Amino acid sequence: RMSEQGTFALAKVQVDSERMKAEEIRWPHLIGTAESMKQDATVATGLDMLYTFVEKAFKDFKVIPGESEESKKAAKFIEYCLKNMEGQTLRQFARDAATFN
Amino acid sequence: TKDMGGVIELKIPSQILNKAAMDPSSPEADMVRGLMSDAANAHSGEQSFFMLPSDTKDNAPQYSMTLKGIDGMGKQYSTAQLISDRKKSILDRLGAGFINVQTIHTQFVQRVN
Repeated sequence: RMSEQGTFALAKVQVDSERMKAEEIRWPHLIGTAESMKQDATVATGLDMLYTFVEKAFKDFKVIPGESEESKKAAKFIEYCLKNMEGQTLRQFARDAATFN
Repeated sequence: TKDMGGVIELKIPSQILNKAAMDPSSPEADMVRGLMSDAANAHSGEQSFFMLPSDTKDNAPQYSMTLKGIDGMGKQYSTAQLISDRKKSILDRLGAGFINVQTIHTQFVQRVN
């Protein structure tokens, strides 16, 4: 029928996963262990090369419109908004977004 | 600089060494001063040789001349490959690691541009 019969269990899947980690890589500590890594010349280099191509991809971006005349007008407005953020560019956003690595 | 392999060592009875130190005008003093200059100039050439007395007082001889060598095993760590690993470690961060032998270096320059 039209009724959920369960939960995603977000609050449990986390609490099992924090135990099954060495204690130097649990949430409140991983922020420090990341920046105390990176200063390894093989770890920095791997991250730097990854960001090199991510920035390249989101530099010459394009907006693909639909077939109707309404979509073409909407696509032009989208391109203006994404290219006119006050003090921000998609390259900066892409290199901030990619920090989940 | 400090790998003194094959250095020349001379053994002389201490009677001659002590007599020279207290009698600067004795025949022992002249021979000691000659050794200090002759041994410094001892190279390999057309007339190099050694002539020593063969007297013996105990199980060991009075006069001897031997060339030293490392009594055991030398160094093991081979510091050459340590440096090569660290050089490639440094250049990789700048994308210019290819000198140790579209590319990585060309893509790195585009980032700065």
